[PDB]
Amino acid sequence: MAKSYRRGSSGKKKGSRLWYVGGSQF
Amino acid sequence: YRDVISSFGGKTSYDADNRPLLLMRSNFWASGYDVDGTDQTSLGQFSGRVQQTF
Amino acid sequence: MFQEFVSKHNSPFTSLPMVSKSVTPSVTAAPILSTPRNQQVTESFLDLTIATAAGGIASIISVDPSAKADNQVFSVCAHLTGAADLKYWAALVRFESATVPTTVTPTFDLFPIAGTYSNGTYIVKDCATIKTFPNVAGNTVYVGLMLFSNSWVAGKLTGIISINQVRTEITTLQPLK
Amino acid sequence: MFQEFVSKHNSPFTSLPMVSKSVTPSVTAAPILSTPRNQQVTESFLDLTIATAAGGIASIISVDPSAKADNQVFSVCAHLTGAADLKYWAALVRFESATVPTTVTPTFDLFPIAGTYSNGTYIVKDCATIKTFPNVAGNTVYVGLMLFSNSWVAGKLTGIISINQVRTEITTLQPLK
Amino acid sequence: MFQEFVSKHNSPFTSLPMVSKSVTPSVTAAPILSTPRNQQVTESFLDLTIATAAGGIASIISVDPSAKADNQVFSVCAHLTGAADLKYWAALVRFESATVPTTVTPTFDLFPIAGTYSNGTYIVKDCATIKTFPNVAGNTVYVGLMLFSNSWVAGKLTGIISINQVRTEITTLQPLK
Amino acid sequence: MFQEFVSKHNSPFTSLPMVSKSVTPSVTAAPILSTPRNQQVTESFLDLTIATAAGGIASIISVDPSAKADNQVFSVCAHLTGAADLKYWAALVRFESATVPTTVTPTFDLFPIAGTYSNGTYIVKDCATIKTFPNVAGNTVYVGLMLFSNSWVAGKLTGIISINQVRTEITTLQPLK
Amino acid sequence: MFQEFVSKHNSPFTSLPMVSKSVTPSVTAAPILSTPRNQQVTESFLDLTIATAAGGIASIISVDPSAKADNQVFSVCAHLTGAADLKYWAALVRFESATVPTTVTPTFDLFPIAGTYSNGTYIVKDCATIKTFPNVAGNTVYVGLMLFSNSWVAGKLTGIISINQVRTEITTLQPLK
DNA sequence: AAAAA
DNA sequence: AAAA
Repeated sequence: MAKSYRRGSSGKKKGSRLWYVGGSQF
Repeated sequence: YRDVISSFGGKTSYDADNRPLLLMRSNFWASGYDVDGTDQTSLGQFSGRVQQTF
Repeated sequence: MFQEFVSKHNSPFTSLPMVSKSVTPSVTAAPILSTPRNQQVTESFLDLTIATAAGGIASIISVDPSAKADNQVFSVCAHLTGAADLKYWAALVRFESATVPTTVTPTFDLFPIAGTYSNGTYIVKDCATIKTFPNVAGNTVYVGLMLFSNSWVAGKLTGIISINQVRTEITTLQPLK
Repeated sequence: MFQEFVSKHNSPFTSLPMVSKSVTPSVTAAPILSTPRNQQVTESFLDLTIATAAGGIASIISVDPSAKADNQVFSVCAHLTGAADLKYWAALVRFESATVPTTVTPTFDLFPIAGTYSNGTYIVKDCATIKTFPNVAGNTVYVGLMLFSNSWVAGKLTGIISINQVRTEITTLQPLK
Repeated sequence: MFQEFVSKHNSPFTSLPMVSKSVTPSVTAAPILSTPRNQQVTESFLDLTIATAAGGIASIISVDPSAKADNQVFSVCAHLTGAADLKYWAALVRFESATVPTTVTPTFDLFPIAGTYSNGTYIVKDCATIKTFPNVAGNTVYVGLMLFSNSWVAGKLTGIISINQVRTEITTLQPLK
Repeated sequence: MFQEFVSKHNSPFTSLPMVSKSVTPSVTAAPILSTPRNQQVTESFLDLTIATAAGGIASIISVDPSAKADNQVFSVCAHLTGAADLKYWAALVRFESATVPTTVTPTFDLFPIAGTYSNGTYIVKDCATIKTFPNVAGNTVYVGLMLFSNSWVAGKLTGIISINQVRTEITTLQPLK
Repeated sequence: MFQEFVSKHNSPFTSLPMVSKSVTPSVTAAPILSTPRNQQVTESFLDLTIATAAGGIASIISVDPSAKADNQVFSVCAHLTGAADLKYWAALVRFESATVPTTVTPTFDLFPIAGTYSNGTYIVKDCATIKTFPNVAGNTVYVGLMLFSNSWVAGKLTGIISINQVRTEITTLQPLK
């Protein structure tokens, strides 16, 4: 009954990477 | 260790560093619907239940 | 557990100050403890002095004539007590008059009310349905609680009495709504 | 909070005037306080004088034969009290006769009723289901409240008793409807 | 207002005649006031004479074995009273035997029941769920109300007791249906 | 049978230790037994000594100002008892002050509460709706249970009192959910 | 009418045999009448002898740790009575210990319970919600009914007490299903 | 592969 | 060469 404003917390990522924790993290 | 080798342009098998082999990953979101109360006290409140097939 | 959001006799949000007075029970001229006011009321007494006589006393409200509907619900809650046993019982009363009354008319209608009475303490939280249209045009209907006894015992009484007329309903906070 | 719009023993809109009389309890000829009338009734007493005897007394109504249905609900509300302890108990009664009765027939059926009894004050607001079709053709069924004691104590009693037969239902004002 | 069409302990449509008898309370041989009969029963007493002893007395019904279902509901309503204080309490009882019993077996199960007890008057309208399948094959289960006291006081008792087994349900007239 | 998952006065999960103190009832300066704390509280007493005077005593909580809503439900459960009869009655109280109070203000509002009172034992499990917005800006509203008597009897009292404010609800295990 | 298939304190299907014992009330070492057992229990007493002292006695069960859920409902039903007045009151108790206890720990939590108390007879059918997770790891939580008095009177008591923990629900026969 | 399909 |  409500797709966009109930699924996810932000928009789609089309740009540079933001987070670097030292490797893969899942 | 496998990240250091990857920066040089090489690669390591999963037997080199003794790591498990990933076969498949699945990602989905779970949704549902709402149920309405119909008695004197709960007329106007709702309860949500989540049921998603995958 | 869940809350019970359902009750009888929703009470007024403000109460009258505690007072003291002396009355004499009467059969045809039962006195009224306070001046009747519109719809709900709640009052408490520090010392209510009753003389030895036969009859009753009443606490009365004035019925609201707006929202034309013959059948309406009236509720009551009272914890009257004392130091001795005065040998009394209680019931609801309905009567009407053309002016503001200080007593009860000789003719009236009684409605059964179920409470508790151990020795001289009376507690009740009951309600009933009473007609509100006047029988004779130009009159105002009055409803209240009457304490009746065939032979009163001289003594003093204290407690609290509250009357409500269900013409509207009160909303409350329900955290799950 | 919300109002409870649900109750037992909806009461008649008019009540009989308060009276006084003297009765003698009987086992096979239990007296009736007033002339039975159709369906509901409510009455109050200023002084009911009971002599020392064994048996019971009853307040009786006449069952409405219209709206053919064998099983119907009967309700009661009464706050009987006095100055002394008379050592009595109460229950519902069913009996039938071919004419208007002044007493109760020797054979009758009793239905348990749960109330309150501290010393000599009895209060109850219970109800029960009773068959209405007569056992013998040409008779009229009677239902009421009976006060029974194996050994009555001489004294005087006062209170109010109300009986109702649920053949129809009463509507009231619900502000949210 | 609306009628409450919901109640505990629907009562039998016919009652046994009032009787009088004398019993002696026992701990291992508690007597039975009447011959047990199938499913519901209701009885009243004019004078029940109890001697000074220790133990209990019971009014018993026989469980209906048809409609195979282990868990069933049993209800009770009783207004026992008297002239003096006999210092007793009550609870439900379950026991079984291979023949029609005149007393209660030494081994039995008790179920708590919540009523009212002012001085010597007991009133209750409670109900409970009890297993109905016999523990030993070839026996019949019995359920009833037992009055127990560690030291009875010599005296006489009067009242009415009713027991019901909920194997079926009773329909009543609902005017709005 | 099914469980009733619905009740009045859900109780706090922790209780204060039992204490003993002596108080003097007052009409305009009614003392407070303990320091008021936010929302719910429950306390028990081993010996509460009351001197001969006129007035009342109260157990008070402080209303939570968050979750802005004028009308909210307050509940109470208390089993106060003693060795003698102190001739008192109880009701809910509402008052406000600009600082943490040790007594009750001369002006307050009373709300009827229906319980049980046999000789000197008081038991109640009632609830009511009370406004929470202060009448004068900069004050804090206080709600509690007050025991009032026109003439106290010197003696000692013991029991337990619990107060709750319904700002949120408590969940419990329902096996069928 | 219809059956009420909804009740508080569903009772165990088997009860312990009636016993007799003597206890001494204590404030910090309140004795336990029987060895605690898992979840529900019901017991009856023929003569419980209480000496003159100050403190309380308790009947305790052991909380079932399976079906991990912090909040659960506990119910109680008890009809304790006697020949004299012992001047006591009752409430629920929660405490925990690392071993099987014979007494109650000095520190415990009390939960208000609303019943009836005329002279020395106590009847109650209430229930409450209590947390079940232990505060200190490696302990077992215990819940029961405690009778407390600031000054006990020497005497003997008799009655029946039943405790239940709502971890599962019981089904019953509904003829209309 | 958190970010409507 | 980086959005590694």
